[PDB]
Amino acid sequence: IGMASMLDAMLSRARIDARIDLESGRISSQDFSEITNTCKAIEALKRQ
Amino acid sequence: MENFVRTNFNPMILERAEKTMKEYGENPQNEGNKFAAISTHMEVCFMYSDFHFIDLEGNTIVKENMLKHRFEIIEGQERNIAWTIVNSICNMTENSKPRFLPDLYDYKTNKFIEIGVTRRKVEDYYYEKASKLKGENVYIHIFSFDGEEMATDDEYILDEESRARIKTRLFVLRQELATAGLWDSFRQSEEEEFSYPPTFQRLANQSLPPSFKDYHQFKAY
Amino acid sequence: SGMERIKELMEMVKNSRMREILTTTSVDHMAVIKKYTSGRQEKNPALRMKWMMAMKYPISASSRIREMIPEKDEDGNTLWTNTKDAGSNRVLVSPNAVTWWNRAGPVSDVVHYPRVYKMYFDRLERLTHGTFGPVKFYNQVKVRKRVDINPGHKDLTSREAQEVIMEVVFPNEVGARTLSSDAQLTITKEKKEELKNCKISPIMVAYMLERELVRRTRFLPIAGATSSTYVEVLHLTQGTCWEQQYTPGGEAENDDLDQTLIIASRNIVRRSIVAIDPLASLLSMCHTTSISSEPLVEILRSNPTDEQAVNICKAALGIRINNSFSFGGYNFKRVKGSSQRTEKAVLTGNLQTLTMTIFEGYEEFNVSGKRASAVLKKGAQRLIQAIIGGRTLEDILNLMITLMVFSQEEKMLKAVRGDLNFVNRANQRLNPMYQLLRHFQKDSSTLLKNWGTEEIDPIMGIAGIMPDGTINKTQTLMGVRLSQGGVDEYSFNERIRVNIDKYLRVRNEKGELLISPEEVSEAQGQEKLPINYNSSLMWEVNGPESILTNTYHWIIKNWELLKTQWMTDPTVLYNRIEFEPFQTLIPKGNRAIYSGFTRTLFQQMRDVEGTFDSIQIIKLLPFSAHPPSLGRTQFSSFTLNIRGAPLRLLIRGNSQVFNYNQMENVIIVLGKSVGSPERSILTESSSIESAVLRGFLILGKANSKYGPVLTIGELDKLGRGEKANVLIGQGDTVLVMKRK
Amino acid sequence: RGIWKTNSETGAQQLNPIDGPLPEDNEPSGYAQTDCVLELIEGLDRSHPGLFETACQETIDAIQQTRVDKLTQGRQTYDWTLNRNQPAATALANTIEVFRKNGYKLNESGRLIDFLKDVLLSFENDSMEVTTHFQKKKRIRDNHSKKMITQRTIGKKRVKLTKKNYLIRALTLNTMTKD
Amino acid sequence: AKSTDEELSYTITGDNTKWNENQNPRIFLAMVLRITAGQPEWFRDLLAVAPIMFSNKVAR
RNA sequence: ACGGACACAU
RNA sequence: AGUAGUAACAAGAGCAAUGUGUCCGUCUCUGCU
Ligand SMILES: O=C(O)c1cn(CC2(n3ccc4cccnc43)CCCC2)cc(O)c1=O
Ligand SMILES: [Mg+2]
Ligand SMILES: [Mg+2]
Ligand SMILES: [Mg+2]
Repeated sequence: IGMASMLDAMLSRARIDARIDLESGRISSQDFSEITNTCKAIEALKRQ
Repeated sequence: MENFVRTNFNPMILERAEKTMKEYGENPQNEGNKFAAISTHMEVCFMYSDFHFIDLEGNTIVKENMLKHRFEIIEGQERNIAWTIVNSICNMTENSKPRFLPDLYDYKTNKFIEIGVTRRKVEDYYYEKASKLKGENVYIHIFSFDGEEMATDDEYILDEESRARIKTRLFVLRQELATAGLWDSFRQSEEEEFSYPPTFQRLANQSLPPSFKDYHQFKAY
Repeated sequence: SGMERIKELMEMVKNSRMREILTTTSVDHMAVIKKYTSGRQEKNPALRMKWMMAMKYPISASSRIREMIPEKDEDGNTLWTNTKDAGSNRVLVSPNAVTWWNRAGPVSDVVHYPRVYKMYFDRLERLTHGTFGPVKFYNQVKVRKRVDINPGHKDLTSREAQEVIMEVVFPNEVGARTLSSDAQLTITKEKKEELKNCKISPIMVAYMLERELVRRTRFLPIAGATSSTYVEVLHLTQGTCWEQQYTPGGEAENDDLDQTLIIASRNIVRRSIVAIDPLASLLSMCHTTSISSEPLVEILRSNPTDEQAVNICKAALGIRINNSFSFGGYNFKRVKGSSQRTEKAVLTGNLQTLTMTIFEGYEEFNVSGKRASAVLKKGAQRLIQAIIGGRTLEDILNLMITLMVFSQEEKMLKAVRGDLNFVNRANQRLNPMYQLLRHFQKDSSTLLKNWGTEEIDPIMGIAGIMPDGTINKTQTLMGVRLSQGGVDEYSFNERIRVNIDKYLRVRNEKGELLISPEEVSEAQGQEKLPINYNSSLMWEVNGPESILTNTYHWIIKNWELLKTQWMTDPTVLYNRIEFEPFQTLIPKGNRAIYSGFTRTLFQQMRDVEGTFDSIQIIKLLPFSAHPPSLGRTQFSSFTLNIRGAPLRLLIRGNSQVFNYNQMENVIIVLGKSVGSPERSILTESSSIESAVLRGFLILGKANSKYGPVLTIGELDKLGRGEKANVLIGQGDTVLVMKRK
Repeated sequence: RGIWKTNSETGAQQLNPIDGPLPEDNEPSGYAQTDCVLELIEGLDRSHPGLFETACQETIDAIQQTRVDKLTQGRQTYDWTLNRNQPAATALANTIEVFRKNGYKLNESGRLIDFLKDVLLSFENDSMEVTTHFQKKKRIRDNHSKKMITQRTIGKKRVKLTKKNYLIRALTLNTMTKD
Repeated sequence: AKSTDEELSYTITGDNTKWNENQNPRIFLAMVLRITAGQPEWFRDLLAVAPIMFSNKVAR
């Protein structure tokens, strides 16, 4: 279910998944930063 | 009002406010003071979290611009998105799951935060909010336009500068509601419909037993 | 780590059409665009598979087969071919590739099939270690009813099990809802610990858990046992004319055995009272009866079942009685008083006509089990006084709903709001007393303000409960108080000693009449396990539909023997023990009035020659299995209790119960052919009749040379030499003379 | 023997047999009497008290929680944007696409009743703009039978429906023979 | 069961001639409005749309 | 939940 | 011609509803003892 778009749902899920993985020690800080910057690049495209 | 809110708040705050009003099924021009109150709640929820980081050593810092945020912002997102966030957090930190959707989550103190913004007294709305939220280990924080804020159990996890900046912004917004006159309607404002458009109304009028000229006359009969 | 999917999403967002779709389609609209199909629809897969298997390559598989399966068989078959495109991730595959993999592919040490499909291996273990008895041939009376094809978990319903499955398999996707049971929580923690480090796909895990936890039902025609392990072999165990005796492999279920012990107890109790020694027959039947191929008296020495008819079977043998009955699962133990049951036609709260069964008579109660206690003073439709106890404050509030359903006054029967159908979707009669129970559990505001208040005196040791949830010390509801310590244990949970007599009334060493046979609930449930009353006092399978057919089936084949007993010394014929289980279908006050009518009909067939109807002697004969009365009243039909519904049986002509068929030359009972009586139609089909009316002779069809018409009840003031026209029943009139 | 009228919106000839002359033989008739229908429904309500209210409450609870994708449960649906049958999910996706291209964005909430509000609001649109499947024919030679055949190539094309044409398509039931 | 013994009982095995062609959407409109009597008027207007649309239908 | 097959009525 | 049957195929675009129930599943060849 949902009213947000598929892309917003995917980016929100990717951000919270990377944050929970960084809290649980299952990824590194560089991987967390690279996932968050990939999400910011996708949002830079999605703005246009 | 309408143009007051669109001249006073940031475009992202108004964007999330418009998306929130649309998700709850109401245009911003039909409810203008509710749009202003929603933009107020969103702006306080964003000033609670902006430039507030946790470093690699677990110590909260305040910046201007290799850091991770201290707060996860749950107010503003869609409802199932926010429940995905809340469920993932409750499954990592194995706590109880809140019954209502909160507004923030603090990773440092590991606590869900609820933010209220009032025009009335702080303590009455605070006790009604603590009665509505009775049964959960949330942290309530009520801010007012008057310049007072109430915490939960007189404990503070935010510092002095950020809370003073929130109260400064709320005092400036309250005085801005006075000079354009729209504080009388603001401070004193706290079902399904299905109509027929005119072409379908004429189609309805032509769909009856032959002794009826109106669909509503037949519905009354 | 999650970097690949965000890189792939970046790659897809860089395409313009994909970005427009991902930014304009919501999650709700993705359910619509997921099923978008623009080609022509493929129809007829049976015909298509018939001709596609003549081709070389009917199978489409992924391109990884090019690395796993060679292009050439040892026999020289081509196993796969590349498609007409260039960069397709899909190859066309011959079924010889499937045979090559099954004979020469990589052997795996890890197979997942016995864990995912553990339900079917449970089924095969039940069949392989099962035992077959003989096959008996008789008319199977199946009844269509809702049974379980998957038993599910006992602690869960279907929706609770689906929410447990979502919490176990996909815990971060459950949304707003939580798990609202402690049983859900324990099953969820158990399944989460069981399914750690599983390399199975999560959807297959979810379907495996649905095979384990979700209860499925279907409407099926069942003749025997209805537990879920006897329903899976329903194709093997029953047919239209035969029954295969089968015991499944393994240990039986406890709640299934607890139910079918009660049903087998009530049959043996109800059969026994229409014997000449109701104790010696009950002991003869209890020692031979078996449940799921296990003897009854070995079950009656280890079962904690507290029921009224079970207690007669134990007090006859010598097992000690834990005297209580169960509503809602609580021990409803009586103290003092005595009642008797007789149903009536009362009205309910949703304006529906209901046939309730209300216990008329004073009964003192000590109702207590596992959470609280209650001492209910109660008579006829009157909750007088209930000093109810508890352990926690909230568990008294739910048991307050429990007692006020059992009260059944003229207040709770008319304080029902909502929709409470006492029938189901197949017009099947649900029992009423459990339907008010499951309804008032969450709708309780109509049972707290219609009940009112009653004034009380300030005595210590007593608390109160208001309508609005207030504990009080000045006023409270009618007949309900609140205590603190209550009544202690080891007096309800002691199995006391008793003694039985010749007529099964169970009294203790003091002389409290604790069980009488008149207090046995005369309901016919369907059992979860089969019951073999291997006795000469019963029939093969019990049931009110089976007692009707088997009795008439026995008179028809023994008709050459029974007609001679009917002709001379007829009272030896009426006293047959084959005729005795038929009397459990007749109501109690109707038995002596029916035999007195029937034997009076049978005597007029003898004193008037030529009026011998062998088809009507057969029909009336198992209604004479009782000492008669001298009540000269007229009957047009005899009622018969089958599943609560009183079926009528007409003295003259066919019915839905006893239908003679001239075309087949047969008697049809309840839709089951029970055999040709004697085939003596030419000696039969007379004119004068004598076994329809009491003291009257039907003389042919209707004729108005004698005056007006009468009815069956209005023939009391007649005389000698006087004929008349009477509506005989079923839309016709006959000339009728009251004889000398 | 009923009344004939011309529809003001579609322009069609409509026959009204309701409350018509009572039949005088045993032929099939369509002259149903509205008062007798209302009397029978009133008797059904009288013999079943609380039936209509319970059923209406269940329908009210189900209206508010029904999504648009429930309409994808169907089989072959008449697609008014193509004047042809399509599968139900395809037909719904084409309808939602044409609606949101024309400014009917209530169905973006995902509830079925907002889609129904958009369906009723689209009849006021004076000019619908839909996407149609056209074809481009070309005479080629078949390579395995040496016979000149016609190559059909389907593309998309945007047309403008009128108000009456859209209203006729929105009330159109496509027909076929039951096999 | 709901019969006395002085009663004939006959069963019709019945079909109806041209069932769908002799039904009427205006009668369905009256049925829907009487079933939903005393209900919210948005609900009565929503449930009336399908008989109104079937009263004005065309057949391709 | 979704899909397929079959039956029946329209 | 033939299949067929209220209209078609005999090559040159293959037109599958609604409601209910039951059952199953989860992406260059032709050989039935
Ligand atoms: O949405 C929440 O979680 C939330 C909502 N408010 C109420 C307001 N509000 C915002 C969106 C919304 C939707 C429906 C009803 N009230 C809504 C915010 C200001 C004006 C009303 C207050 C809190 O403190 C919350 O935490
Ligand atoms: Mg909020
Ligand atoms: Mg808030
Ligand atoms: Mg018909």
